[PDB]
Amino acid sequence: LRFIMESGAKGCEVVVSGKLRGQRAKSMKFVDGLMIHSGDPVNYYVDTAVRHVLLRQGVLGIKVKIMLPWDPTGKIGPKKPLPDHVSIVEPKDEILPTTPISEQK
Amino acid sequence: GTDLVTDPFEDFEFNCNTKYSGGVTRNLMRELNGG
Amino acid sequence: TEQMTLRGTLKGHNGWVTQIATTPQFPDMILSASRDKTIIMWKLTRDETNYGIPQRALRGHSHFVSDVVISSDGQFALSGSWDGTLRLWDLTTGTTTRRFVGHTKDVLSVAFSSDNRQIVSGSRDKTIKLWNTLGVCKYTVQDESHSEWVSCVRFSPNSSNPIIVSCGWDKLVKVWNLANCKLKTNHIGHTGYLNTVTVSPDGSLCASGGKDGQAMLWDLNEGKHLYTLDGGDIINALCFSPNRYWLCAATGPSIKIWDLEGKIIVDELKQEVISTSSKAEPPQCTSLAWSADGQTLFAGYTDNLVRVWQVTIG
Amino acid sequence: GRVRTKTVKKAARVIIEKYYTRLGNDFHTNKRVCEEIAIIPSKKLRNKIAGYVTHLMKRIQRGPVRGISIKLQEEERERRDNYVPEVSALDQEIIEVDPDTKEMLKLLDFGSLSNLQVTQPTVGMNFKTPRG
Amino acid sequence: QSVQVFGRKKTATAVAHCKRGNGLIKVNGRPLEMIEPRTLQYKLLEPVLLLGKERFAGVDIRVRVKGGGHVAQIYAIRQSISKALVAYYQKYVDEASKKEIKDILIQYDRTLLVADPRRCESKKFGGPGARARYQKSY
RNA sequence: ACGAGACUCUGGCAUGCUAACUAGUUACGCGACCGGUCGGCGUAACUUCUUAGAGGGACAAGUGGCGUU
Repeated sequence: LRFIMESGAKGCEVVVSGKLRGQRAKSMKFVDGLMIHSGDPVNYYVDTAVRHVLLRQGVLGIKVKIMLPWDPTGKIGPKKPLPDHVSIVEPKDEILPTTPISEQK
Repeated sequence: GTDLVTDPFEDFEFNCNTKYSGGVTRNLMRELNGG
Repeated sequence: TEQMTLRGTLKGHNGWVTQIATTPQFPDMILSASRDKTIIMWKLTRDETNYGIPQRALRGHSHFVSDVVISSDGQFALSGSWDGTLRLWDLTTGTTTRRFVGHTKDVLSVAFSSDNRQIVSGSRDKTIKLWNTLGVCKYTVQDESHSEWVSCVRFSPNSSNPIIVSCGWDKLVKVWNLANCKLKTNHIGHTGYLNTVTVSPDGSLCASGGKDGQAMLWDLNEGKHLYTLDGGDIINALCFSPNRYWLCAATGPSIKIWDLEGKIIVDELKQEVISTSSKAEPPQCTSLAWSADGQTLFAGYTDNLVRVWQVTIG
Repeated sequence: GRVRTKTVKKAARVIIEKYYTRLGNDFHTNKRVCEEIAIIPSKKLRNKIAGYVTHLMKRIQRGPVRGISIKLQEEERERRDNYVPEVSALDQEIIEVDPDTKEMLKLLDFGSLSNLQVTQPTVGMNFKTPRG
Repeated sequence: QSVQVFGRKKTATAVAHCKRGNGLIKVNGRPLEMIEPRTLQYKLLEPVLLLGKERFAGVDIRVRVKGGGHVAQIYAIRQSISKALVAYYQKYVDEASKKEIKDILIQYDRTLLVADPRRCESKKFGGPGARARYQKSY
C-alpha cells in the first residue's frame, strides 16, 4: 500500500481473504486514500487484479485495486478527468493602484 | 507447500475473543514490552 | 444629439442582430445573426410603411455565427461560427458556395484582407501564420506567442494601407503595421474584454473599453501611456462615427454615446413598453446603430417582437 | 425531483463569484461562458451549472446572497460601512434624564451640566407582565 | 442549390420534389377522395377551397410515397403540403404570405411538425416483457 | 472519504454539417400518341428517406401561483 501511494496513486485497496489461521476464513481489507466503486469511471480510473496464493493449508485470495491519478497525456493514468470534478481557470491577475503608473524600460 | 506467518498484532486482532484469547494477549504483551 | 421616435411597429422575425457591418463596394445586402441554423437578410425601402422585410430563411450554416463581415466586395460574405468553420455566402448561385472546415482548433471568427494578401485565422495551438493566394509562406509566430485564445483580426476600414490588428475575447489586442511590424513591450493590466475595435484609416487611433471603464488609449508607434478615459460595461455592439472619431455603447435598453470633445449628451428621450405586473421583468434589447446615413433604426426584444425607429439625425 | 446536487451548486457559486461580470440573465450566454472559463467534463453537468448560475444571478439582481461574495456588493458594503452622518447622534441639544440618573450624576460630580432636562418619574410601578 | 426535405412521418415518406409544372391534384398520383384503404381521405380537400384555381397552376410536387402504416403515411401528406406551401411562398414572393398560410395550417393542427416519440421498449430479466414478471411461487 | 447523483449504453429531434457504383435521385430521357414521372439495365444534387460521426439540443430555461419568498 505504501509503495502504491508513493508511486503516485490517488488511492488503493488490498483485500486478503481466506485462511488467516484457524478453521474459519477471515478477510482483511486495507483501503488507504480515495477510490470510487460505481459508474463508468471505474473502467478507466480503477485498475484491479485478483490472485490466488497456494499455501500449505489452502488458497488465499489477494485483490488489489488502484485508482489512477488524473494525467493529461503520457498514458500513466487516464486522460479524461472524473466527470463530477469541475475545474475553474483563474481569471487574469489585476493589481492596479489608484493612479496607473507602470514600470517601463 | 508453505504457510503464512502472523504478527502478534494480527494474532490478537483475530483471536481476541476465542479459545486462544489468553495466549494471544500474552504474546502481544510480550511483543510490546518483553525486555 | 439627434431626434428619434418609434413611428410604428412590424412583426415577423426569429433571429436578432448582434454586430453591425457592411462593405462599401456592394452594400446592396445586409445581414443579421441567428441561432436557427440561419443568417437573415434585411432590405431597404426608406418609406413610412416599410421598415424591415423577411425574404429568405438562409438555412445551411453548421452553427450560429460570432460576428458578421463581408469581403471588400459584396460577392463573398465571410461568416465565422463559434467553432472554427468558415462559410462564404454568395449571390452567384443565390446561396453559400464554399464552406471550410480545415482548422484543427476552434477558431472564433474569420477576416478578409483589404488587398487579398494575408489570410489570418485564430488557431488554439498558440501558432498563428499568414496565408496568401499566391503560394508563398509569408510569416509565422513561433516564440513568445499569445497566452490565451485569439478571436478575430481587423484591418483598415477604408481604402488605405492594410494594417493588422489582432483582437480577442482574451482581453489581449495587438496592433501592427506591415512596414515596421515590431513589438515594443508586453504588459498586463487589462480590466475588460473587447468585442471589437477599429483602427484609424491613417494609423493613429485604436479605441478601447472595459467593464472598469478605464478605456486607455493606444498608438501605433509604441505603447506609451497617454490617457485612460471612462466607460461602462463590456461592449456587445459598436458603430464608429463615419465622419469623426467618437465612441458609443449601450448598457442594456439605454444607449450611451461618449464624444471625445464634449463628453455630454444633449437630449436623450426613450420609449419603453409597460405592463401591469411589477415583479415581471420587461423584455430587453441589446444595442442600436445607424447603417450608412442614419434614417432608419432597428431593434428587437426578447418577447419575439421586432421594432423599428425613425430618426432625424440633425 | 429537480434538486441540484452540491456539485453543481458549488461549481456555480465559484463561477459566479469569480466571473460575475461576464455572466448575465440569459441561459445561452451563461452556458457559453461556463464553457469558456471552466472545464466541465459533461455537457449535462455544464447545462445544470449554467441553469443554476442563471437562477443565482436572478437571486442577486434583487439583493445579496450569503454564499456568494462578488466584488461589487463587497465594495458597496465597504463604502456603506464607512458612512458617517453630518452631525453625531450623541449631539443632543437637550437630553432627557430621570431624577435618579440626575442624582447619580450629582454624586459623580457632574451637577453643572446644562444639556440635561429632568423628566417627571412614572407614577406607577407596573413593569412586569402578568403571570399565567 | 437544392433545398429538399419533402415529407416524412413515423416510418413513411412522401418525397416532394417541388418545382414548376402541371401540379394537378393527386395523392399517390390518384384522385381527390379515391384512395383504396379509404380511411383518411378528406385531409387534403380542405385548403384548396379557400384560395382558388389559379394558385395551383405552377406548383408541381412530384411525390415518391413509400411506407406502410396509416398514421405514418397519412399525416405525412399534411406535413408535405405544409412544407411545399412554406417553401414556395418563402422563395417566390415573401415569407408574410407563407407566414399566413402556415399560420392557418399549423395553428389549425399541432401534430404535423410533432411525431409520436413512443416506441417499443426493451425486454428485461425474469419476465415475459418490459414490465411483466414471471409468476413468483412460495 | 465511500454510496446517491454525476457517469456509460440506449431511445426521442435536426428542411444544419461530414457523403456513400451494395438499399434510395435523375426531364442533353426510350422500353409510349387521341403536351401526366413508366423496375436485370438508367447511378459532372457534397443527400432529404438509409447508414454513422463530429457536433447541436433540455436547463425547472420562460411565465403565473405557493413556499423562510
